[PDB]
Amino acid sequence: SDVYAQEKQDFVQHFSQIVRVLTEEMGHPEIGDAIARLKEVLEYNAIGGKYNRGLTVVVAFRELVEPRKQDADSLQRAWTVGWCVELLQAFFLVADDIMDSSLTRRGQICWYQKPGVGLDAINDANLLEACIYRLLKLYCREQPYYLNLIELFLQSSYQTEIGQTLDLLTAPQGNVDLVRFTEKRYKSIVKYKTAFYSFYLPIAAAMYMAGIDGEKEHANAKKILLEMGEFFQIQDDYLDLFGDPSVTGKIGTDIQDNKCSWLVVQCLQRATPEQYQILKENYGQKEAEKVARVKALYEELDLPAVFLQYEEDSYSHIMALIEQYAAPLPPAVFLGLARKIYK
Amino acid sequence: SDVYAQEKQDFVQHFSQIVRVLTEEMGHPEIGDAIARLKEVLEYNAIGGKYNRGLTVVVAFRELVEPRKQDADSLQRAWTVGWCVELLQAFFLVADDIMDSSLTRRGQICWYQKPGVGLDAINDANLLEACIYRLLKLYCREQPYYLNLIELFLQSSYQTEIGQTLDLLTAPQGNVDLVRFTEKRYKSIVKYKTAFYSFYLPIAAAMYMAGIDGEKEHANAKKILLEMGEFFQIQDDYLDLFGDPSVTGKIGTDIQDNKCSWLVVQCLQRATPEQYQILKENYGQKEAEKVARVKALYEELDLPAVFLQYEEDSYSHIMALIEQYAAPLPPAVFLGLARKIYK
Ligand SMILES: Cc1ccc(-c2cc3c(N[C@@H](Cc4ccccc4)P(=O)(O)O)ncnc3s2)cc1Cl
Ligand SMILES: Cc1ccc(-c2cc3c(N[C@@H](Cc4ccccc4)P(=O)(O)O)ncnc3s2)cc1Cl
Ligand SMILES: Cc1ccc(-c2cc3c(N[C@@H](Cc4ccccc4)P(=O)(O)O)ncnc3s2)cc1Cl
Ligand SMILES: Cc1ccc(-c2cc3c(N[C@@H](Cc4ccccc4)P(=O)(O)O)ncnc3s2)cc1Cl
Repeated sequence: SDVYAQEKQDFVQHFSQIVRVLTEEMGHPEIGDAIARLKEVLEYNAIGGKYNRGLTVVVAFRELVEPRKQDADSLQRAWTVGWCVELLQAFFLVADDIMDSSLTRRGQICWYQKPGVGLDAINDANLLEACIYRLLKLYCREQPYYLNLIELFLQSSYQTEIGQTLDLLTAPQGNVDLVRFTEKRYKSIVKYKTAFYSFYLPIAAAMYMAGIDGEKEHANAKKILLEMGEFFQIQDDYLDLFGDPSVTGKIGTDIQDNKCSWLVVQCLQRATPEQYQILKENYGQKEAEKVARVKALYEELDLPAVFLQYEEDSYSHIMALIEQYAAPLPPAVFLGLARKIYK
Repeated sequence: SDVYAQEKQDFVQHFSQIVRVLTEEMGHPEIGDAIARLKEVLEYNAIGGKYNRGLTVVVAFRELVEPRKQDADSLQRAWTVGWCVELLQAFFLVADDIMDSSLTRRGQICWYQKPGVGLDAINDANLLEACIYRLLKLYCREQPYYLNLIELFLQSSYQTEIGQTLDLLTAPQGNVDLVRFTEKRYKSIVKYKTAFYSFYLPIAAAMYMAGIDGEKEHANAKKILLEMGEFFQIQDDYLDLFGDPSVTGKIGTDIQDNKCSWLVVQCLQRATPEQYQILKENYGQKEAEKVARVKALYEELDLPAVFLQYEEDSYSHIMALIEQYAAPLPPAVFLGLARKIYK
């Protein structure tokens, strides 16, 4: 019994309540059609993932709040904030999929590729962001942690946008970018692109909902959860190329799109001058033959083997960090995450 | 002496302070390059308009706050919130210009058309939105009206996104859309697309900064300022086609892009069955010959003459509304706006 698997059904049943509430703007019929589009956008975009971000809010809330203080209303609010993290994710996916020229995401066609959508998806993305603060207001405005949450969601959006900015600056389309594919850069991107919103946001949200706002207590959780995010994104980079797309649900574009991948960084640290030139001639181009040559060089440098060795050392390191920095929180908050992202 | 013309210089000099403060993330050098991109985005996007939104915050603040309560610090905060409205505008412009396939805006090439930008502009737009809440925090977090402002900016973003959603649903590319070009629809779009953020937001912001949070006092200002926004957008639609682009600064795309324009609505209300078919065969297509045929039909129905007659009746109506609903606020708050948007 994973604490996630158990709390999942109740979380998904709540979604209908989220949608019913964000569409009922019933005293405003003039915008009826727009609420219909909003409903379509949520059903397509916020559904069909494993929900691990939002569930993490709901799990962590159960582990942190004295069970006497778990009234039906307090639960609603945890389900909602969890959903708020999912909406945040759906905002970044919809928009990132346009920017990266993605085909597919979680097994179906990307929202912007659906006929009759295209660049209108920009506006659709923006609405998904809007919906967060509409829910925080409708469910948490009388709560003492309300402002803390609003500030947490916006700070998380700013840091992800900063991370996306680095990702894009490091990966100019059409140009040879290998010079700027460094470890220092790589760590910076993933810290800001992924780690803050995927790991810190959901735990931090639950922490606040439990009246734990201590600056040192948020610093210490952050110190664990950012390293968890670093490993997670390194695995996302690994699976972008070597994953099984009946599992990953998406096609890898990192080579064609010219991304500062963990893989390309590792490959640069190991290449002969000769191998550098294979990579230089083949990386960052839409041609299937050139993406194949890169995968072949990665496999010749046994990077999948280097990834397996990093997944080992990372697990040990992360565990040593939960020793150092979990207290006073139940270690189970952290361990439940580690269980979910190391197979 | 327009109260706007006078307060302008001081407002623009402040911009350098906005940029210095949002880039000084000086204890975070790893994201240096991203702050550089942020700086470029602000200089290109938030500069070269007439600033009327943001100035309206600063004017209204002077008219509403007892001059004893106008300390140097209280001014900084008014300049900042004003700038916050400008950043909001710059967010919607950058993104709307991608969606509408705009060439130019305020006399220069659209940000997304600049070589090496393209769809990365989506992320750039998102950062401009982020910057608002970064400034509200840095300048207003200790103020009693802080939450009121955060809620005001987000509500304004949601209503604009709803309005954009209606605009897009009413204007499907490739299809004949004349059926859905009604007055009821037209008014709904502009209320939500333009009026809330262009008129209500800046006055409402100043009102809050002056401790005026009364529900009836915000209802009454809103009642005036939304009708001002309706007229403003009807004039924006008129100038989209009949404007002087050394004045308007932008090329009109409303015909090619298939927009529920005031012009197309008025034209539909007046056409012979025959003229309907000219419009039906020529509206919503990229071909210069078909956009020319539409302008010719508009000119044959003396719509520019109908626009002049509406600009008359609107001015009278708006003035009768400031009679009814300005109190207890100085009428000058409202009149200063009317002066700025009727020539
Ligand atoms: C979460 C997690 C998931 C998978 C692993 C794996 C480790 C490993 C392995 N490790 C050897 C070392 C190794 C061998 C080949 C390639 C990389 C490392 P060992 O340390 O001698 O057991 N050899 C073959 N397959 C595997 S899978 C470790 C962890 Cl901590
Ligand atoms: C904060 C957070 C963010 C994302 C996740 C995800 C985990 C996961 C997954 N994990 C599987 C395990 C796993 C499979 C392959 C590689 C790594 C872990 P599970 O054990 O079925 O949950 N399999 C597919 N997609 C995802 S997304 C988990 C968390 Cl706690
Ligand atoms: C803010 C503002 C800006 C311009 C106008 C104009 C009105 C008008 C006009 N009005 C005539 C009526 C009219 C004539 C032709 C076309 C439309 C209306 P009138 O009422 O007899 O003076 N005839 C020619 N030119 C103009 S410009 C009115 C307003 Cl209150
Ligand atoms: C809330 C708000 C939003 C936008 C505006 C704008 C006004 C304006 C303008 N007005 C000129 C007058 C004018 C010119 C043509 C048509 C209408 C008014 P001005 O008198 O020089 O300020 N000329 C070009 N662009 C703009 S944008 C003003 C406000 Cl008080």
